[PDB]
Parts: sequence; structure tokens; C-alpha cells
Amino acid sequence: YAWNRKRISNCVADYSVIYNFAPFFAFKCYGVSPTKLNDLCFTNVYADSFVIRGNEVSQIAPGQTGNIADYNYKLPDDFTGCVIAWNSNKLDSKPSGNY
Amino acid sequence: VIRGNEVSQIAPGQTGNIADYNYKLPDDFTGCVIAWNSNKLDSKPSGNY
Amino acid sequence: PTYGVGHQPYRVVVLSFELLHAPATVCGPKKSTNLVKNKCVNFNFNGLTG
Ligand SMILES: *[C@@H]1O[C@H](CO)[C@@H](O)[C@H](O)[C@H]1NC(C)=O
Repeated sequence: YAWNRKRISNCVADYSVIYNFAPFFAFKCYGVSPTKLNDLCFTNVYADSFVIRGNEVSQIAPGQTGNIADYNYKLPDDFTGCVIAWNSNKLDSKPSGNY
Repeated sequence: VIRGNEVSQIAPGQTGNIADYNYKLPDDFTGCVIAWNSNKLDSKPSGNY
Repeated sequence: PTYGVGHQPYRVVVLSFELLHAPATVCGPKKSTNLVKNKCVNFNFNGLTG
């Protein structure tokens, strides 16, 4: 509900080093290919970081309805960019319950 | 044996490190690619080198 | 073993077939039927049907 947005500009963006930072499976992009992110280049890059559950990862996509996509975080229909999601059991889970 | 980030690189028309310098598939490739996890056989607490 | 789910080792087997141009050497377990000529039949010659 209070997702952070970070503006990235005026720098050289190497996207191959992202695979070392987090243990994610797929670099799921929508308007661009994940392997062509080093040749072409953009004007501004925004990073939106938040935490959801596994039933709701499919809702972070252009043109979905539900709980996150309708009330918390909505993506535009003409959205270009990549969505990266990975499990966080070992750091963002407690036996008493996260609140 | 590769890691989980490069399983998507074993496909026709892909680049990176495995598909560019180690194992490259042709663009007109026919066949099947079978991959499964091997944490019980290729992992050690001291590190597999 | 303490790494994430994306840093786990993976064993890959790539079965690279090639389509039939030469005589076929490897084929699946299909029972061959005796040949009949001069009749309208369905034929299965080395995988190609008609
Ligand atoms: C994340 O940052 C901390 C503190 O700088 C560092 O100890 C840790 O190794 C970093 N993790 C990765 C995966 O780079």
C-alpha cells in the first residue's frame, strides 16, 4: 500500500549484474526482451519495491483485476518494463507472524 | 550442470554467458530440453568447486 | 545448500533430434504391418502418414 519508488537516471545501467544480487528465476519483461537491455537505452528508469504473497504475484501484470491490481498497485495497459519476483522465506518470515 | 538463472538460456535465439561462451543452441533447433534440481547431489556445506 | 532457489544447481539433458533424411536407425515401438499393393490404404512409412 506504501510502495517505494526510486528514480534511476544519469548512469550506465548494466542489467547482467542483477542476476547476482537476488536469487530469482526469470527476468519477466513485457515490452522489451530481457537479453537486449544492454544495447538499447531509455530516458528514465523507476524501481518499485514491495512485498506480496504467492497467490498475488500473477496480479502484477497489465490488465488484471483482483485485490492488489485494483486497490493497492495498478500497472498501465501500455506498460513496458520488467517484473522481478523471488521468494523471501528465510528473511521475511517469522514463527509468530509478520505484521 | 548449470545454475537456476541460466536454465532460461538453454533455448534457441538466446544470449548471455552460457548461450554465448559455453553452450549455444541453433536457431532452427528441434528436440527437448530437460532440467531438474540437483541440490542433494551437487551441493556441499564447504562449497562445490 | 544455503543459497536461494534461483542459485541451486540444475542438471540439464538436451535431446537433439534430427529429422529423417537418411535411413532411420532409431525408431519407436510400433508393430510393422505386412505390405499390400494396388489398394486404397493408409500407409505409415517411417513416421510419415497418408
Ligand atoms: C547486501 O549488502 C550487505 C551489506 O553491504 C552485504 O553484507 C551483503 O553481502 C550484500 N548481499 C549481496 C547479495 O550482495
